[PDB]
Amino acid sequence: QEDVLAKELEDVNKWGLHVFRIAELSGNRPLTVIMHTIFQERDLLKTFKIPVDTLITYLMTLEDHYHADVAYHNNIHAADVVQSTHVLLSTPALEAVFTDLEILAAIFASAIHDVDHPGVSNQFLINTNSELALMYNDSSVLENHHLAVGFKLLQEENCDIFQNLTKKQRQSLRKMVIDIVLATDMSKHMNLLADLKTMVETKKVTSSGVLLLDNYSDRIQVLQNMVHCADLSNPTKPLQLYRQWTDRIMEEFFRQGDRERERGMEISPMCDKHNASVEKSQVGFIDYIVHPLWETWADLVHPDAQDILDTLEDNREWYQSTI
Amino acid sequence: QEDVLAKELEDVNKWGLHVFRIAELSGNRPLTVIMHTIFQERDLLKTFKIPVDTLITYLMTLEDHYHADVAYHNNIHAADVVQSTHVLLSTPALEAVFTDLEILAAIFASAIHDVDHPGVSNQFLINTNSELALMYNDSSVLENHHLAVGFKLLQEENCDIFQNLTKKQRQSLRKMVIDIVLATDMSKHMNLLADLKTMVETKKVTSSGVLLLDNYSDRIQVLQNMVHCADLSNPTKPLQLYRQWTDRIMEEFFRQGDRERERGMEISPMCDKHNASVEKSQVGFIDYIVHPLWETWADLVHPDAQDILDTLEDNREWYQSTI
Ligand SMILES: CCn1c(=O)c2c(c3ccc(C)nc31)O[C@@](C)(C/C=N/O)C[C@H]2C=C(C)C
Ligand SMILES: CCn1c(=O)c2c(c3ccc(C)nc31)O[C@@](C)(C/C=N/O)C[C@H]2C=C(C)C
Ligand SMILES: [Mg+2]
Ligand SMILES: [Mg+2]
Ligand SMILES: [Zn+2]
Ligand SMILES: [Zn+2]
Repeated sequence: QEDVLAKELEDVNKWGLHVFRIAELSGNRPLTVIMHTIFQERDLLKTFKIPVDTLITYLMTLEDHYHADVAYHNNIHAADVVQSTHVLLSTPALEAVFTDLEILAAIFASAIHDVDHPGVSNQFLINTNSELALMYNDSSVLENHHLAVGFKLLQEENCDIFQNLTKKQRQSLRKMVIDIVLATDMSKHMNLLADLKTMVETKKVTSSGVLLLDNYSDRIQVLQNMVHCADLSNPTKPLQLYRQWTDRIMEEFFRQGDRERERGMEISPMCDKHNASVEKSQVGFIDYIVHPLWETWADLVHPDAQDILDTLEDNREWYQSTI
Repeated sequence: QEDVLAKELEDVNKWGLHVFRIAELSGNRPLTVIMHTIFQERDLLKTFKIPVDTLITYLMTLEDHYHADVAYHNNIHAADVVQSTHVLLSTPALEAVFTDLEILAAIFASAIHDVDHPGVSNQFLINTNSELALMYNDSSVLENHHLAVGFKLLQEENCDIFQNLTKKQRQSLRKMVIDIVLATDMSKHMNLLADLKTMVETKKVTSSGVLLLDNYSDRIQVLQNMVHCADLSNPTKPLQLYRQWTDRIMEEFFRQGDRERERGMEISPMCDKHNASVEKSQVGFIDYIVHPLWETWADLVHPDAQDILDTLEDNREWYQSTI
């Protein structure tokens, strides 16, 4: 009866999980069911003494603060970034290299990293003197808000899934989550990438193949770029998944650019439904953002990202052929 | 008494203005009367078409949101930092350097830079899981809040003192104000001081002897350090002023320390009234913070600030002599 959903969830460790089906089958609860699954799969419930009712309560409360009428930045994208991060943590070239806490931080960060997203960009909120941009002084406006909401919901009744962490564990986790989610701001992508390249060229490895990071500065930079890769992972997924992500982001962009066209603002790139090319935008997005980032990641974890980089370059070739 | 206040306000261009008298003589409105005086002095009402009653209404509303029951971080501190910034802007070595808009930004930023300060530090708000730390993700918690409140109050009835700036002017002013107030976070002090050192070491000057500032980065960095110097200027003031500031910061610190000892927290440095040394903390404050900063600033504007640095060194010696 649920074995449909339970059998899809069987793919939780595979790139290209059937996240849109899992959303439909779970009762529009992909974030809740996928997080629940991923915690079991790595046994985080018993490693950190999380009451299961408390996990589900938090997850469902969290998922509820993702906007169902926002086409891209909703609970499905959160579920997909969670699950993506989860695979990238299990890559050979990085195994047993992060704590149970650093693992908990990256996955919790992925889950909350877009919560309460209103469907419009940081630049839109800035230009419209929004209450959000006023609160956060125009700097990483959305990303600060996702964090603040993600942490605030822990205080709702029976939602504190970190109640049995030590207090310095809670402090360490809190800081890592903030560093990670703030890194999802696209205005930080360029410097985040140069730092990733830097680490790649001066990289160090073991005999079995596993990577050598000695200080927090470098390890959080990897977890940052990791969740950042998961956030920009849509063009690396199988094409039938990627295409649905393209429909959704463009719906959201167009729904934004309409509001910029009433208000009389410059319509943002790719948001003018009357002049944009959906396909050319994907090729540029791949050429200039996704492929530079994922090529560098693939080096860092070489061999491990080749099947992912493979799919990305196929998907790029296909989108180009539609032009 | 209005006569007497008006006489005291003739000293607005002088270091060591008696701000505490002006607080009494103005009916606890030092920030309003000093800001009004300064705007008249620099002719800012005409330059930016600021209606006088709009200015007064904003200043009065902003002053209200400083806590009258907080011994140091109140409207008197705000007026002192405004006035200190006003004098520092008038230094010969900077004549004709900054536009009217940059002058406006620095004075406005000084005015709002501590608004709604609750009398406890950033670390205290972080460690006690405050609503403020939660909103701002433990990063420049107060300084972000001071900015949010200061800009927010412009939208109250008849409070938008910037209503006649161009759009470009408001956008540029807003960014500068944020850059300046975020620089008052003491966690930024070392890097800001290191930058000011470098600038002094590589300093360039026009044929006029005035400091040469090519680009936003150098311009905003000087304005950042200027307001930061004014923020840390109490030990450079005549001793009867300095000593009352010491009484006020130590009272405010001790009360935070009481809250800390109550909660079973470690007491912050200088906040333990059973074990604090008021005199040694002022010597350590000067030696490790205020003199390294003011010595570098004096070098930047040499010789303009020699008398101010002499005073700091005399006051340092005086506090030292009391040990
Ligand atoms: C249409 C192309 N495109 C994007 O332009 C962006 C995508 C994105 C995600 C998926 C797809 C299919 N397409 C995307 O994502 C960003 C908004 C980041 C998303 N965060 O949730 C980053 C954004 C990129 C910028 C503003 C340079
Ligand atoms: C007791 C010595 N002392 C300080 O320690 C500090 C003062 C300060 C201001 C005046 C006097 C007399 N004394 C001060 O100011 C800061 C809190 C900044 C003030 N912002 O309003 C910075 C703070 C310094 C830190 C946390 C290293
Ligand atoms: Mg985001
Ligand atoms: Mg301050
Ligand atoms: Zn995202
Ligand atoms: Zn201050």
